[PDB]
Amino acid sequence: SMTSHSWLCDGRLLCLHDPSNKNNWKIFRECWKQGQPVLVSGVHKKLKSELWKPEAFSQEFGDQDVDLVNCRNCAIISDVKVRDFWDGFEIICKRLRSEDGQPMVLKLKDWPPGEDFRDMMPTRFEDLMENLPLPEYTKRDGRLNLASRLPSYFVRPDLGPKMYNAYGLITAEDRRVGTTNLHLDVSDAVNVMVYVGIPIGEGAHDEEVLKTIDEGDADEVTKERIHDHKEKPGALWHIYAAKDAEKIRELLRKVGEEQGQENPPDHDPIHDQSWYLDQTLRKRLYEEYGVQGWAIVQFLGDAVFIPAGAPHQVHNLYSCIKVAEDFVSPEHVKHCFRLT
Ligand SMILES: C[C@H]1CC[C@@H](NCc2ccc3c(c2)OCO3)C1
Ligand SMILES: [Cl-]
Ligand SMILES: [Cl-]
Ligand SMILES: [Cl-]
Ligand SMILES: [Cl-]
Ligand SMILES: [Mn+2]
Repeated sequence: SMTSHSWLCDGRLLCLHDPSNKNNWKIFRECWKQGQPVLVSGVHKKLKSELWKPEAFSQEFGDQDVDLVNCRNCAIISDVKVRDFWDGFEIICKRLRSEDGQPMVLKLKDWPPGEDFRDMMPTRFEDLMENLPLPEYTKRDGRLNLASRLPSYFVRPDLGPKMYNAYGLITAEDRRVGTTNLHLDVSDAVNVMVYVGIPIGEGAHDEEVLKTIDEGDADEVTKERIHDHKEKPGALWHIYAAKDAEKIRELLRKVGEEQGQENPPDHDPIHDQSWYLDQTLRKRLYEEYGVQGWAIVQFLGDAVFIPAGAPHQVHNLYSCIKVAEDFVSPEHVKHCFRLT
């Protein structure tokens, strides 16, 4: 039967089922005030699917100049065409190759650039902004979004949204690499999965994805969404409460020192955006510092709500297109205030 919601992460994560239900705020605001992330499923059913295909981005924008990132080693591929990324999104035989002759796992950096999404793609902008869940929080002028209402004593978010496009990580060695490294944002965010590309050429890549979810600490109900309903899984997230950020900085200062890094005692390993917490580091955070997080598998059409101040990392299972909007809820405005 249709239901309003369910629970993931053994009851620690709210999952809302109807993205446009006018009563969602009643269930949402209790979890949100406690500093929890929230998942909302089904947003893809609200969107115009033809506006979110990799072949359309390549056809319309393919002659623009861009930089890419090699996810395996963080090398920058400078001043190539955006079609060189999009044409290898699902077809592995078309990807740019490293020296070793393997196809690369690539991220498209800062595209559309800065605040230009709305000017470059007005039809995409309308389709996303009219279908975001919890619209009193997430719309530019919603009643519970303080972004446009705050003085300069507060850090305000850039005009959005921002697009996040990257290939899926493939090998057993790739299990320890991030698509986006561990970082935090001083604003709240909603991140929507608008497209998942499961490739062909090295297609049959199914079983390394199951060992990644399992070792990723995903709950038993999340493992049912794969085997039972055959939904498309895009990305594995780990999110930590804002109150645990300093304990995570202490762990990463100790590990950087063990690995022979020579850092001052106050340097900030989260702001540096240089770490991905693999299975070894996640277990050390739990055992040695007492910190538990949320392991979240984002499927096609899932919207992840990330609280201001919460450290988070992202690992693409398959090729993903994500679109995110920043906002300033009243529950978390202390995180962007400039005076301590
Ligand atoms: C705009 C910047 C000025 C200081 C920074 N805010 C630090 C902060 C405040 C409150 C917290 C917290 C961290 O962790 C839990 O509660 C943001
Ligand atoms: Cl908080
Ligand atoms: Cl458009
Ligand atoms: Cl709302
Ligand atoms: Cl990163
Ligand atoms: Mn982020």
